[PDB]
Amino acid sequence: YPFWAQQTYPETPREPTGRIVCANCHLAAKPTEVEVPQSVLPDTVFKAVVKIPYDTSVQQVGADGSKVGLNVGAVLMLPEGFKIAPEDRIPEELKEEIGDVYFQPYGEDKDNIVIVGPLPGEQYQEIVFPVLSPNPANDKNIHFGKYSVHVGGNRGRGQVYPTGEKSNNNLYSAAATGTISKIAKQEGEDGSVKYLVDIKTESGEVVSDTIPAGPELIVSEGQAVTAGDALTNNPNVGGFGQLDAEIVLQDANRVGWLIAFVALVMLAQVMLVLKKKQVEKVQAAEMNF
Amino acid sequence: YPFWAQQTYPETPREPTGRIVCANCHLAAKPTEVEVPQSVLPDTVFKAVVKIPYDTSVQQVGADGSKVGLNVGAVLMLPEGFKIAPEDRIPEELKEEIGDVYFQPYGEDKDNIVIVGPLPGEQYQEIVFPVLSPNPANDKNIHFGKYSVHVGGNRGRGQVYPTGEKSNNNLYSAAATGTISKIAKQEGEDGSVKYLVDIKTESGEVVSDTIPAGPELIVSEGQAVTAGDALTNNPNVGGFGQLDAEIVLQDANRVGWLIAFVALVMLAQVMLVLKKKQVEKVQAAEMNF
Amino acid sequence: MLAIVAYIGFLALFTGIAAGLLFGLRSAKIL
Amino acid sequence: MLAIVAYIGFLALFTGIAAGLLFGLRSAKIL
Amino acid sequence: DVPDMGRRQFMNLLTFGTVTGVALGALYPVVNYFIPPAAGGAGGGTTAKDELGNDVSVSKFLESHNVGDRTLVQGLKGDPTYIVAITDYGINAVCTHLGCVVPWNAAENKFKCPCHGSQYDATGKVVRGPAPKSLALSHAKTENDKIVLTSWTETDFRTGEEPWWS
Amino acid sequence: DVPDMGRRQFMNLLTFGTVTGVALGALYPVVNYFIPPAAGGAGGGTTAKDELGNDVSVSKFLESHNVGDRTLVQGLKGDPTYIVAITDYGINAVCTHLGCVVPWNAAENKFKCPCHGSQYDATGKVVRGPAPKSLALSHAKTENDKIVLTSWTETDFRTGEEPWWS
Amino acid sequence: MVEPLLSGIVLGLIVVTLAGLFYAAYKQYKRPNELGG
Amino acid sequence: MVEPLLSGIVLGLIVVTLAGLFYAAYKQYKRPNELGG
Amino acid sequence: MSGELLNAALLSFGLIFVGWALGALLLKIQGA
Amino acid sequence: MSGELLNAALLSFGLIFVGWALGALLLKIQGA
Amino acid sequence: MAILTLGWVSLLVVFTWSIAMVVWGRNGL
Amino acid sequence: MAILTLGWVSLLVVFTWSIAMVVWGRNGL
Amino acid sequence: MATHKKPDLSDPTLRAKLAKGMGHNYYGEPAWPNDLLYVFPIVIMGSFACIVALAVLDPAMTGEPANPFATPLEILPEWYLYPVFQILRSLPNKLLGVLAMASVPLGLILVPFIENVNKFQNPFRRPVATTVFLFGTLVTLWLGIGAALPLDKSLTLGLF
Amino acid sequence: MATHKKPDLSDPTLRAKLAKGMGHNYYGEPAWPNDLLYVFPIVIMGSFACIVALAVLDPAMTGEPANPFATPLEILPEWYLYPVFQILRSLPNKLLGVLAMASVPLGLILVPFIENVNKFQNPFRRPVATTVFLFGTLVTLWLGIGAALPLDKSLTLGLF
Amino acid sequence: MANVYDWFEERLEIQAIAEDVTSKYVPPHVNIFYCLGGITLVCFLIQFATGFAMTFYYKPTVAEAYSSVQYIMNEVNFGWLIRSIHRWSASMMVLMMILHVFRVYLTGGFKKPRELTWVSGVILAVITVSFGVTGYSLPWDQVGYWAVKIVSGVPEAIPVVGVLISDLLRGGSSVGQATLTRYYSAHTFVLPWLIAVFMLFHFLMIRKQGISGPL
Amino acid sequence: MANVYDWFEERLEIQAIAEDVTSKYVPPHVNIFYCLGGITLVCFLIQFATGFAMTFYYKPTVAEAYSSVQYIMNEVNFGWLIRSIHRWSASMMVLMMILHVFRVYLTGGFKKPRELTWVSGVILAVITVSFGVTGYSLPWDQVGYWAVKIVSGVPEAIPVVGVLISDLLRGGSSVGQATLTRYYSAHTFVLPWLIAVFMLFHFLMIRKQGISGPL
Ligand code: HEM
Ligand code: HEM
Ligand code: HEM
Repeated sequence: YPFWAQQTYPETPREPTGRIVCANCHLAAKPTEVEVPQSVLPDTVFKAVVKIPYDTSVQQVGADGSKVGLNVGAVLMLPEGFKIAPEDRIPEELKEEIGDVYFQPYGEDKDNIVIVGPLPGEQYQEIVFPVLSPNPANDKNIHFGKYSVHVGGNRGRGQVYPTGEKSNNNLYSAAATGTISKIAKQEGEDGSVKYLVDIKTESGEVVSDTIPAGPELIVSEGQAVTAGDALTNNPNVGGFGQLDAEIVLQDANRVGWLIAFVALVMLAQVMLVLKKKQVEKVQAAEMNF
Repeated sequence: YPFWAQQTYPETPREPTGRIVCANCHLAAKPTEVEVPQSVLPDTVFKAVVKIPYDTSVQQVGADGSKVGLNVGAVLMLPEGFKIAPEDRIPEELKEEIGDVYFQPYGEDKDNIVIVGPLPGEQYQEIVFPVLSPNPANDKNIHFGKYSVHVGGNRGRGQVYPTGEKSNNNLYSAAATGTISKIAKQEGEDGSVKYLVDIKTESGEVVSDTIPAGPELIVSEGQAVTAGDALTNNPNVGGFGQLDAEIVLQDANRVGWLIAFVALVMLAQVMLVLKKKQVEKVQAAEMNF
Repeated sequence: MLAIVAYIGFLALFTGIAAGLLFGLRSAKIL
Repeated sequence: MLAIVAYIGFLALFTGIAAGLLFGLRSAKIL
Repeated sequence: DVPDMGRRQFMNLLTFGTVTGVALGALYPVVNYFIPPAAGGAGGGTTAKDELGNDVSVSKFLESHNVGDRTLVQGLKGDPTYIVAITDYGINAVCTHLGCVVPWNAAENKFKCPCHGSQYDATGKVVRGPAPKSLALSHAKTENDKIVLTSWTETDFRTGEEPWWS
Repeated sequence: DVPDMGRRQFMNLLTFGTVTGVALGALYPVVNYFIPPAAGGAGGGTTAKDELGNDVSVSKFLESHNVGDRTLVQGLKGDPTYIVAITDYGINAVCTHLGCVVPWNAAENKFKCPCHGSQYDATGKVVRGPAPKSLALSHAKTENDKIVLTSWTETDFRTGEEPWWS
Repeated sequence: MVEPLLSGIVLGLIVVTLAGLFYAAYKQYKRPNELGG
Repeated sequence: MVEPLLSGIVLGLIVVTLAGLFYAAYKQYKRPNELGG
Repeated sequence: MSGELLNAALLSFGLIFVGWALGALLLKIQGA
Repeated sequence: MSGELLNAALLSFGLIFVGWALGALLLKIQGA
Repeated sequence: MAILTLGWVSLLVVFTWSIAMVVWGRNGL
Repeated sequence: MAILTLGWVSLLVVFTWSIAMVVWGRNGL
Repeated sequence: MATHKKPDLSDPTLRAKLAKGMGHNYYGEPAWPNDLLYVFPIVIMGSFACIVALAVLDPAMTGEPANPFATPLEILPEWYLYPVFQILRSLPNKLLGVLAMASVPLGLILVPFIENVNKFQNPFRRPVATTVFLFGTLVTLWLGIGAALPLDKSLTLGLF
Repeated sequence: MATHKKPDLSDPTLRAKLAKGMGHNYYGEPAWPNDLLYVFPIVIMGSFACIVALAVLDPAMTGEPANPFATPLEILPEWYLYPVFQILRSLPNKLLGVLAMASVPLGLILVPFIENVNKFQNPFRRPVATTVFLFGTLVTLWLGIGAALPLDKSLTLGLF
Repeated sequence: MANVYDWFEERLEIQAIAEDVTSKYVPPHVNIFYCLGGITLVCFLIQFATGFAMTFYYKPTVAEAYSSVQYIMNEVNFGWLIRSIHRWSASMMVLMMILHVFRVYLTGGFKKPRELTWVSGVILAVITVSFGVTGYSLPWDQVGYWAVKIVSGVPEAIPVVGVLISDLLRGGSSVGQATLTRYYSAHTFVLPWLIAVFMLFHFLMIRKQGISGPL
Repeated sequence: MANVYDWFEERLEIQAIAEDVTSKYVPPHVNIFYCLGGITLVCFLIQFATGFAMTFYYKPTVAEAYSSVQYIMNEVNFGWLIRSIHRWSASMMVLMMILHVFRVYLTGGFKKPRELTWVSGVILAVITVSFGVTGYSLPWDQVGYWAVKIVSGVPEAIPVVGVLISDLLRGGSSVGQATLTRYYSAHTFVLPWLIAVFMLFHFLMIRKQGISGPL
């Protein structure tokens, strides 16, 4: 969950390599997209869309053993001064597009780093962010220019809890070398389905492993298998994806003067062409070239 | 005295401006000279001469009132690694030239900053320093090159003691504005000759000053003189002087290869001239130029 | 849309000025 | 002293080589 | 039938005039680019730094920086400025002749330029030497534990009539 | 009577040969000047620095720099080197393919190059990816409270036969 | 970093230019200019 | 800083050169070369 | 980010012909 | 430091004539 | 945000116009 | 310290020799 | 219409030039006022304006301070170095890579010495060359696009 | 002896040159092998060797780190700036100083336009100029030495 | 005025230059694609100008490089313009040069009289690319720094001189201050002199031999 | 080999250059003092070389300038040589140029056909002196720093543009990093391009008009 990111990784969800900390637990990779505008004027509300698509009719393994749908979540890292728009500055069209989304900041004053926790993956395949651009005119460490936008999107359950123990949404290997004896399927009083294992063979060792049911089994009975043989299947149908984008915090005055200069250039070009034409007439008459 | 320099100014006798701290108390300026060689090979004993000339037959005012001769003293600031030569590395000729001189360092490890305290000004008009050049070959922060040498030379008594009170070897002004009344010449039981003063005139003030005899008097009796009128004469016949010099800590191998390269140049030059001569003969014969 | 219109318009206007300036300057017998 | 001697000597030696090389190369009919 | 010299030169003026416009437009930002950015000119100036470009603290200055104090401090325009129970004016130390830092002498009650021997007051008025005008003055008011400096607008308290650097 | 072509070319060889000597003498120091000064090559190398180019202390490292430690340290030739109860060898982190720093994964017991996906051992032997040879190894002995590093002369304990960087 | 606008301009202009070069080469193959070859 | 060796070379060479220039100018005044003037 | 690439490609390819045509046009309207 | 200046002056002035003379010499000994 | 669009438009206009002007001025290609 | 003197001597020799060689090679001045 | 001067084929100095491959500045439209003074400024200002436009609408990014201990994900040079970079990260033999790299300019240096076998300029008149060029061009663009994608899907562009 | 080619005074193109002040590369000793190839290297190597010699025997000093709070005693530019510096520290009027400074190159720029009143080259044939030059030269050397000394003893050099 | 022109004409010989210039002609087969080389030059001139401009604020030091670039973008008047132009024009120069090469090649213009012009052009291309490589890493950001760190390794492969070449290009055994220094010298001193010499040749030959013939 | 020379001759036209070169002659009145200009050039070429060399180690930053100079003297192979040569040759260049001026003036060679050659020469002298002023303070020692600090004040005197000129030359209201940066750009970028252009003119004129006549 995006809030587990900020729990384990309080400073930033981005490591110095540009890898988003999310990937430390969401171990498979699916595609994530972003739509930002190429440029925005200062003090303007614009839309950033984060797309987390997955096959809607495929289902995942739930915490117990079930086969449930999946949730979407994303971190959006914006440039300095950028932040989620106040509700009274968002137009209506945009309001309807956003849905029931609880934008939180990653930490105090980290207003440009925006977490978006679990959302039902069937109405939020794409997440709409209403963002308000800052303004160089009345904030002296915000300057016009082009800045990065980092995006981290996930669908589906993770693989590691904050505590460091695996979830039921991954693979399970074999402990040591040797022939497996019994694959018993005992249980406690609280949690439901579990599965035991045993090994041995040759002078030494009688060890055992238990697998939280939910994935699947693909093992027969009794095989001289070494350390780390895939005895599971992979239940994971989700994944995490990163992107980078760029946004230009643009100044209207820059662009105004550009249009003006471009116009001057084109005029000057007409002038020169017409001047050539005058000379072409003079040369035809007075043969002296 | 050079040792008062190190008392008041322990870190260095040179201020960041290049002014030698000596001048803070020896307030008049006479010429000082230095003789160093332009270059020295490493691990070599060479002679630095510091010249502090003054008119030998003119005399100065002593501490009491007397008319005595004067003493010479100097600080010699050498480059890093440079230092006074060990006695067993100084040749004989040089030993005889040095006399009874007590080279001290300015402080621990400051071996290149060399103090030379009071010497009778009639045998030490010039002070000979036996100095040993360091050696880049076996000391990794000594490098061949050209470095400054700073020199500070004084003759005659100073003007300010370490405590901050004037000596009897300067001028004495008047305290306040007004007519001087009595110039009485009382004395205590310990020190000998002294001289009183008084002022006043108009509504307010009756103040007085005492002058340590030794200088001279040039005042009549009763004058409406303001604040700071010269009522003394200046007894000082000495002075302090600064110089800078440069020394090249040179490498014989550099110079060897230079001589070799210079020789190659001259040969090459002969060759070219002779070659021209051959062409001059060819051109005379076959007229085709 | 606005892009397309503005593009066509900017070029139309300047083709306008090109032509206008051609005949205009021919009229005053400069070209 | 050593300076003066070395100077005169260095130049003498090289005037030597200049002359020597002139006639020497004339002798072998190169010049 | 064919444009004469008058009409060709008129096309030249019209055509190369417009080209010159483009050139000047392109040259405008360039000229400006070379003129150094403004020294954050919001107030009349800001904080005084020590020999390392940090900041002076008035608590540590009056504690330990000369008895009968006169210490060099980086002031307005980077300039080394003397601060003299903290005095309400700073004395700019750049001697008006050619710009050497002027060391203070408590013994003679004067600043003396060592470069060509010009001297100033306890305030900073010229008494002699080749230096024409007097040493510059600024405002020195304490805000927080630090010294803030602003430029001297009003008339000189030592000349009478309006400053040369005003 | 007049020197022939043979004798002119011989004067050319003699004359311009000597000139070439002067040129080469002048060129000698120049060529050498451009070759960077030696990296103080007295021992086999010296002290390891942290992320700021200071120095690591083994007392503060083992105190607080990862449980089941594997931390990047500036080693021989400036190179970021992994130090793994302090281990007697350093692992050079520059993946043998093209030279990306290889992050450590405790979960898979492998170093993985993120550039083109090559992996290494807990020691540093290649198991896969485009990277040809294995990660470089150095000596890591503690002297004072600081870590001193020297180059690996002897054979690889993971290949058997003499190193590629030896 | 892969700049889409730049790369587009690169790919775009490389193609039009290669095209117009062959076009221009053809124009003169089917109708030679004086001294054509 | 006043470098005595450099300053010497400056003063030295300025004088010899000024001298030899006037000498050379004279040589051609008292005996003009072809086209002399 | 490849719809934007192809957008820039298409345009920088296609705008040439618009410029060309517009140049050709101006030549006709002048009487070449 | 002005005995060294005049030393450099005298020498750089005077060494020219030595060079000149020595050049003149070589010209005589060659048969100009 | 209209100005942002007109901005890009002007780039596309100079590009086109620059070609036009060359073709016109030098009679083709 | 003889080498230190021969060092300066060589400067004075090239200077002189350079003049000599020019005068000789180009027949005067 | 236009302005035109025809080749004076009676001047032996022009003829001698043409024979040698070079008399082509001697005839055509006048290089001076016509081209240099009137249209060159057009091209100068036009290219200047495109560049300035792109500079305003899409200014330079500044990155993040370099960090010697953290390698980015995605680590490309500039576009014109993509093909060379591709070659350089996909050949296992490093020496082989350096050589293939070196072979771009050295190969191109040899082009005129290889195609001097004839005096044809027109590409339609030299189908072997036009083919080889097109082949290299296409291989270049191929390797260029290849560099932006994962290695494992590059030597095929992820399409088969 | 030497090698010599006399002025071909029959060639109208040389004559037209001489008339204009310039036919002087047309006669003398051959510029090529003689001068350029044989003696130029001599002068090049010779000057190179003097410089190298001085560089070894008297290497560059490095000073002490700059200190914005402590002005040296003695604060000169390089020797060739002594005369200008002298002027600049002894005129009370700063503007006047800048102008006198500016007047060195601007004055020198005017020399050929002032001395074009005749076509004489020889200094013995132009005593007004030779005098003015000598005067300026001497005033320069005067101001140059002047800069090394205290101000108060400079405008007299401390000799009267 | 008193005739200022005749003064200059008499010694500069303007008229001969004018006569020489107006004696040249552009043949019919020379189309718009024959502009590409000149456009390449324009791009470089823009580089020369804006690059020079930036040397008044850029600082080639690991402590200061990155933030001087920041300073140029945020604080210097039109800094952002100057730098963005330099960035884009760097790319345009390389693009146009490729387009130029296309035109040269598909026009046969590299043949018999003109192969040194082609050889000089190839050198120009290597030079230009070197400008690019060097400039790219001057901001000392993550991108530019990691672009040097990969290429600086490449020359090691070469059998005997490989490590030396690598050490020369990077100023020691690894990337650092020496690398930035050398790269800065390369980008602002060596490469501008080298490109000027080879462009000078390239153009002199072109001017000597004129354009190639019609296809 | 297959005749490599005839290949180059045919397109470079070596023979014409050779003919042109060997068609020049040096008249009798041209003495040793006519070497002084060429010696000035030699000194500058030595500056170009050794100066370039030093840009591979010098760092134009107040934190690093002084100690990089130290690094050059103490650590770089032959650093001390390179720098001392640059130091001495800087002085020799200015000396020889003065000697050159003497020869030009006392030889009347600046007259009618040749006054632009003299005017360009005066510009060359101002340029050269500027090299000197700028280089002098690059070590950022006490000497060089205090030499800038005095001159940087001078332009203030000028009535309307004075403070602007001063601010432009020093990069702000006082000497500091901006000053060193600008001076470094001046010394290693602007002045070498400017001197090359004016030397190029100076020499082209000389070559055009030949030496002046006998006195
Ligand atoms: C900002 C980065 C992160 C994002 C966007 C994210 C996203 C999500 C989302 C959307 C879900 C719900 C999916 C579903 O149930 O269908 C989820 C669940 C989960 N997340 Fe994350 N997460 C992030 C960080 C982390 C971190 C740092 C960890 C590990 C410490 C983690 C571990 C897990 C686990 C184990 C689950 C499954 C919970 C369960 O059903 O038992 N996530 N995450
Ligand atoms: C290294 C720098 C110094 C040198 C070379 C120096 C030299 C000398 C010499 C040679 C004398 C004896 C002269 C004579 O009696 O004929 C002397 C005496 C004196 N010095 Fe210094 N001195 C130095 C530093 C100082 C300082 C820092 C002070 C002040 C604190 C000072 C104050 C005096 C005074 C007041 C006398 C006269 C003593 C008396 O006869 O009562 N000197 N000095
Ligand atoms: C024997 C010593 C020298 C003498 C007598 C001398 C004399 C001359 C003369 C007479 C000219 C004008 C050429 C003409 O009339 O066409 C000239 C020009 C020139 N010299 Fe020297 N020179 C000497 C040494 C040098 C050296 C050592 C160089 C170093 C490269 C040099 C470089 C030049 C240059 C670049 C020109 C420009 C004019 C031209 O190229 O024609 N000279 N010199």
